[PDB]
Amino acid sequence: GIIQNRSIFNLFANTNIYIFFRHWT
Amino acid sequence: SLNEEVTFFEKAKRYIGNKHLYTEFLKILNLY
Amino acid sequence: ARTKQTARKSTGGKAPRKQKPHRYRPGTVALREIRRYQKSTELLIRKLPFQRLVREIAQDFKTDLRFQSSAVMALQEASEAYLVALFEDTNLAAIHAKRVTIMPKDIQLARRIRGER
Amino acid sequence: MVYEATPFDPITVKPSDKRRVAYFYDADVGNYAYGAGHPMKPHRIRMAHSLIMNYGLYKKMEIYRAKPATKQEMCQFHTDEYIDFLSRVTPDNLEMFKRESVKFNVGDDCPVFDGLYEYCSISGGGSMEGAARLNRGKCDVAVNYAGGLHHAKKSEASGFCYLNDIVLGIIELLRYHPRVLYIDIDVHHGDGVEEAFYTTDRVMTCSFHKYGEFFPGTGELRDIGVGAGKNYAVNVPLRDGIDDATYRSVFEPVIKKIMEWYQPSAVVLQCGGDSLSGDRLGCFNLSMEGHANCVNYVKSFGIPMMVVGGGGYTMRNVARTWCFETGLLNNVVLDKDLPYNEYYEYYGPDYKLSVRPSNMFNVNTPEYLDKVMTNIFANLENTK
Amino acid sequence: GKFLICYKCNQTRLGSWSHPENSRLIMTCDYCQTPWHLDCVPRASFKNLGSKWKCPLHSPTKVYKKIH
Amino acid sequence: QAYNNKAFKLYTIDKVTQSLVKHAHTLMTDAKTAEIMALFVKDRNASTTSAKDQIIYRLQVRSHMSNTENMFRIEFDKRTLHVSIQYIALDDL
Amino acid sequence: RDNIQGITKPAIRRLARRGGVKRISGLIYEETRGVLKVFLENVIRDAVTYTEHAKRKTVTAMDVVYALKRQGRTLYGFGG
Ligand SMILES: [Zn+2]
Ligand SMILES: [Zn+2]
Ligand SMILES: [Zn+2]
Repeated sequence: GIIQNRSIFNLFANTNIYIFFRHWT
Repeated sequence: SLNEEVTFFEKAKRYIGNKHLYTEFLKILNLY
Repeated sequence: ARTKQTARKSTGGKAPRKQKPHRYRPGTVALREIRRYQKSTELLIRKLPFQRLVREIAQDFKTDLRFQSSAVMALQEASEAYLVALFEDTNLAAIHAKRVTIMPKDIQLARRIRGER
Repeated sequence: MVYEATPFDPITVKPSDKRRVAYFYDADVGNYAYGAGHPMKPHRIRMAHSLIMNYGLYKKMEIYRAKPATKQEMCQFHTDEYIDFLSRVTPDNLEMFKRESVKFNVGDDCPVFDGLYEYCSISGGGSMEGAARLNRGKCDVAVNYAGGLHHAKKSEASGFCYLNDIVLGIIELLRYHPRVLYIDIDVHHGDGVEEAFYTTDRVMTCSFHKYGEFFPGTGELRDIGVGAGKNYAVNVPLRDGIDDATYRSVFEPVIKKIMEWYQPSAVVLQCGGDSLSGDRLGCFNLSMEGHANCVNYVKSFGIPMMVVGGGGYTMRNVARTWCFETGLLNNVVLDKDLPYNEYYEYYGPDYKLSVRPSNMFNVNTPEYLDKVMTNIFANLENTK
Repeated sequence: GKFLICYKCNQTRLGSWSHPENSRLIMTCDYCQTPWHLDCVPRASFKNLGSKWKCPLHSPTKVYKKIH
Repeated sequence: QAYNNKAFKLYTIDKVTQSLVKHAHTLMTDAKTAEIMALFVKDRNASTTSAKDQIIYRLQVRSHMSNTENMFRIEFDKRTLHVSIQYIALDDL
Repeated sequence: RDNIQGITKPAIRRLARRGGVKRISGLIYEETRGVLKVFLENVIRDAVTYTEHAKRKTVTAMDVVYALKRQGRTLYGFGG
């Protein structure tokens, strides 16, 4: 189940990085 | 056929949710 | 036949148009709060109402008159000082006539004898 | 699956739909004023007309001064006592009529100015002569901005309206036409016209109005007429801030379905300028293109029509949109550069023909208008 | 502190303040407090004054029936 | 005047950029917050990862902060730069 | 105008309470407000007259205590 040359990248975050990213968007 | 006929009322009660809305639903079915 | 108009409306429906608990005796709390407003030092007229008073009352003498913030505070203080002296004089002219309650007639005499009526 | 979200296409005239246009204007209409603090101004009529003359639109149309209506021509719809009160009341003898002031709703929100009877006579005469010229075939489009009083009723004055001239015009149209369709794009509901023709199938009254807690309160979707007039009174309730694309995607399917279902012989179009953005009392977000697209779309059907101007309480915007609508009826699009008129100082700061929409929320959701147009289309199935 | 779920659509369309046109207006019944969207029951006003607004789920206090 | 009131959302550009700046400042200078971004750095820089790496990265992010906090799965796809954000607050516990 | 009733009935009681008064008639308040305004227009007429003397268009606490000085009463901590 190895996913080589991946294209979908996941960022797991708390409220701080989420609110920072929401302000960026 | 029979099972849906006997199971219609309490599955309707489950779909209604709030007991006040089911009370008014039974009031509607009584007024009919 | 005398008649008068009060509706003051030529047409009706103007809105629909397109255009056990303790109780201290009567008098008991008052002396407790005589002392509260006497040991205290704040100014007893609310600043926003009094500020608005000085603005609305000064406009007729001169148009567009601005007041320094400290200027109205000097007025606030001077007026409270003026009224507490007049009210001591009131209490004195009231206790004169075998009374505890004051009545305006007390303070028209208090002003008349001080020479501003 | 009835409402479709479509962007507002640019207004294009049809060169194969040339219409003889009759213009009804009495130079006096403007010299009347409701009051000092009043929003309704008949002065908007003559600055609209000054834009017609200075655009050179009088060379493509005939200007008429309609004969003012007498007392008993007004009584074709209204009662004798209401017209008798209207023709006799002045601001001087207002105390002599106190019972009639509250009886006929005249004195507050419909004030007594001393040119009231003459203003109503000009409006009613303009509407009736436009309908008469449509009847005899002397013109294909009759333009009369002097009227539009769609709120007036049989024995009352409401909504700054005293003489319901639109009912008189539809009455004059009914003597020669079997089916007359009345379209009201005024932001208020055409309660007087709909109430007048509620029980008849000869007149279909369609109203595109804001329906909230707004004047006149009538205009629920369930109001479809009673008796023989059932499903012959279409009410389209709208929310605040409807823009040009939304209003077009509501107006064009409904009017198209009425056209191919009711099949009228004459059309009366109430062009209320209070549907425009920035109105004093209106709450819509229509630009002048959005207001005039209704007039251009109803012009495409070829039915002999009577363009009658109604509301509009900011004079500049209603004058500009009436000038653009009038120019559209001559199969021309007026350039967005105003000519020099005597009221040029109103149209600042750009002094152009355009009425700019506000950036306020179009709260008319597609689901709500889809349900509204679905029930309207379902009610229209019985009008064949 | 929970979300007022509309009865018919079983959703609350709160919107996002970047697409406020995605927010559907919601009102509550004045009797049983059942929240309804402004589009699920066909309504354009919010019923701010006048009579209390009644949601469609309540049994009528007055009905007319045909004799036939 | 330039945009015919269609640029009203740009009236507070200074305040929103200031708030973004403040959020970045408390983003690096908070305990149990900067190591989450360090784990994001290790996940993004080291490509060719299987699923099991993704779950252990998820619980390793979870173990950094409190048990009552909210997680967010901000998915990015190189093709199309499409950022899907998912709410898994107290869901993987 | 609107602010003359802004001098409220408890405030007048507070002035009276600071003044040692136990019982107060109901008719005290409005004519006491009148006595307050006659005093205010007098003092501010003097203060503003001092203000347009100075080629000025604001009155100052200095001008207030100056008017008070003319009227006879002096206030401290407000300049002067
Ligand atoms: Zn209107
Ligand atoms: Zn819903
Ligand atoms: Zn309810």
